[PDB]
Amino acid sequence: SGMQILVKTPRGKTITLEVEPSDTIENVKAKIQDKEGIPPDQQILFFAVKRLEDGRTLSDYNIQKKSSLLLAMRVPG
Amino acid sequence: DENCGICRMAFNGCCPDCDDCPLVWGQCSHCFHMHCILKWLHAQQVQQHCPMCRQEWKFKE
Ligand SMILES: [Zn+2]
Ligand SMILES: [Zn+2]
Ligand SMILES: [Zn+2]
Repeated sequence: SGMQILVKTPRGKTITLEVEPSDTIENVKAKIQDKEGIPPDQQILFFAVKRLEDGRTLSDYNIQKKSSLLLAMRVPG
Repeated sequence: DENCGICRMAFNGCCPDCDDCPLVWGQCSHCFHMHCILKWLHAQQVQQHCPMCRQEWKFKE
């Protein structure tokens, strides 16, 4: 069932995303691209001190309602 | 030198909060404990930048 998470973005603003626990990290980056315009391959996501891996789900990290993620940019290439 | 610019502790050891304490690099070629720079980035209310050189932050790798 759906939930909101919070994402702190590189420009300094916190945005929200509508997600599902079964959503993949790739799915989440796609949503972030829609909102922030950052290409998924230039996105790095962290939950606490965990870097989130493509192929994994939000539930795999026990990311929950109103959990907060940090979004940073990766150098292209 | 051989110390994390944020916590001023050696790269080959843990950050003050630490255990796996990996190192990361900015495009500006400054190195930090991952935990240190994450703590800094999280606190920033403006565009993410290096604590040392104030260049725009991007993780190299
Ligand atoms: Zn450090
Ligand atoms: Zn550490
Ligand atoms: Zn720097």
